[PDB]
Amino acid sequence: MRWGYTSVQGFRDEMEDDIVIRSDAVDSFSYAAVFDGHAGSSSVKFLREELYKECVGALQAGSLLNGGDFAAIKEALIKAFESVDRNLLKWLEANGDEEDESGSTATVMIIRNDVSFIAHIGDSCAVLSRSGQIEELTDYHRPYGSSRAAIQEVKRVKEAGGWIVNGRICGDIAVSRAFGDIRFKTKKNDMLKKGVDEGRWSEKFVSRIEFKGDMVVATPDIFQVPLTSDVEFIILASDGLWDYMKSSDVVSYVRDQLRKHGNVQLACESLAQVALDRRSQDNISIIIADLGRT
Amino acid sequence: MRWGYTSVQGFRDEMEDDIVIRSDAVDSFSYAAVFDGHAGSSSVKFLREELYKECVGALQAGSLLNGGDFAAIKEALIKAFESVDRNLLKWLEANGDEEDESGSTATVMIIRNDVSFIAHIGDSCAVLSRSGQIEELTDYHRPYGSSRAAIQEVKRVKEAGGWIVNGRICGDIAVSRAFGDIRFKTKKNDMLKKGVDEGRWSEKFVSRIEFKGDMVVATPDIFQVPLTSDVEFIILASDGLWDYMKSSDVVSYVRDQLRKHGNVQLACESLAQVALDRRSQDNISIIIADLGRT
Ligand SMILES: [Mn+2]
Ligand SMILES: [Mn+2]
Ligand SMILES: [Mn+2]
Ligand SMILES: [Mn+2]
Repeated sequence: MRWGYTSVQGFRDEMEDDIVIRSDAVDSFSYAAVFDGHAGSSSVKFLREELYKECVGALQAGSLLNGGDFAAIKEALIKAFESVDRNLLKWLEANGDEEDESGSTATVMIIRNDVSFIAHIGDSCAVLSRSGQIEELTDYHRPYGSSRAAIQEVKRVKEAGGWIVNGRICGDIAVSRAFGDIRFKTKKNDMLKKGVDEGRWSEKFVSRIEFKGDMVVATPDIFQVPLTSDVEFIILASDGLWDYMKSSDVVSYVRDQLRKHGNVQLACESLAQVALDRRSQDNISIIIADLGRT
Repeated sequence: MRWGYTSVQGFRDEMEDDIVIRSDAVDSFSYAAVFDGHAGSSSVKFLREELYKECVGALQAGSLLNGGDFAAIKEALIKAFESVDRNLLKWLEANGDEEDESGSTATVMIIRNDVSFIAHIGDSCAVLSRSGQIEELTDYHRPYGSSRAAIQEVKRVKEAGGWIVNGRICGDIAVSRAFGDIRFKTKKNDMLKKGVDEGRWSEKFVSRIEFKGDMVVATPDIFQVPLTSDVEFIILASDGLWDYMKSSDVVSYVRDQLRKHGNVQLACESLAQVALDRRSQDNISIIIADLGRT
């Protein structure tokens, strides 16, 4: 397979997306990741190296990619995400500037040759084309909406003692899973107190709050995707694409580009420009795995 | 570019070679290494991630992040090797210890876009083909031979107070640069005492020895090679290949393989078989970078 990738600032005043594509030829695997940072870049910077190291370390301990055990691979990937977040929060606490209020979502794909695994938190999305037809692979982690996934996130956020207004946890964050975001995790009580001093809430209001767990978590959903001959390409992208283009349209567009010139990098660059043409207001990051089939 | 690799035990009763190939598509960077361990695998095991981590770190530190002059890259690679060795020596002592007399040679290729760097200690070898002709990229670090490099190694080993018998420092080690080998570095006076206790040499003989520096060092030679279109492929391999096949024959063989079927992995596998056919008695490891020219 071949990679196409692009990651551009677009119309935003800062670039907080990043992409990683790394391969181990000896162990026949690749790692691709889209990170969509928010409220600064410190979390993305941390992830850009730390997350690969931890995921690969976890998969190599016991040769998990080789022995075909999904449950074991899922366990390892979740543990890796959670470990990285714990270390990120420590880093944020020790290098804090507070607010360093940064965080990042993450959509990761590991491929080893016939199978791929997706590990996902947040609001980027991964999809594939199977015999011309789109299949969406990930679910958004949003504290609103009508999907089963949405209902479950709202349930979790509320059980943690959080509240939601206008689709935002504590009227603040509109994604319910992410790396970083320490004020919704280990520093949530300080958050409340800061809110009182700032005039967001009343002392009376915050005195009534009881937290039982983190409102935002870094625990990923893991998906197994066998790379059967009918799987033509896979796209990982940030919401700078998906918020501005229907996913079926994205897949059809990439299909057409590849038919036109067979060049996945060119296809990827063209797609990003189409997002901008459709007035995308966000950073845009896109990774396409062209599997050289159809 | 495409990678071919093979790493086989051959007729040895243990496998002490290893290979690493890691690529980063977004930064157009890759790292490839051949390690030939001796007297155990502990040094190779350490180097497998530790040398990579240190080299990648170094080449992204400070200004190097934007390229850098050759002198600065050379200094960074040398310091990285030397740092890794210091940490390896500490390690060998703190873990599992004695007699851990392990060590390892290392030949590393880093590709940063259109330029390659070779960083080398020991007696693996790297070569390239330019328009069908061989160019050797590395010198053997052996305390024997007639080459200029050989003369230099012998001179350094003697200045440090070492002596050489039958191609071997203190009748023991047959390479003059390597990772690990603590008994030729920080524990050399203890080596002498040990030799006395074990009957290897007299107390009188050792009393006259005065060490001024390490006999074996981890300081690499660094070479820069522009990756122009006439550079067809680059081969890194352990001496299990080179001791049994002329280097010009290796290059011709690989050229003929690629011309015939265009498959670098098959070329690599076939080459290793030729080494076995030529009565190689050692572990054999080979990495071929096929740069994809006509
Ligand atoms: Mn963002
Ligand atoms: Mn975004
Ligand atoms: Mn060996
Ligand atoms: Mn050898």
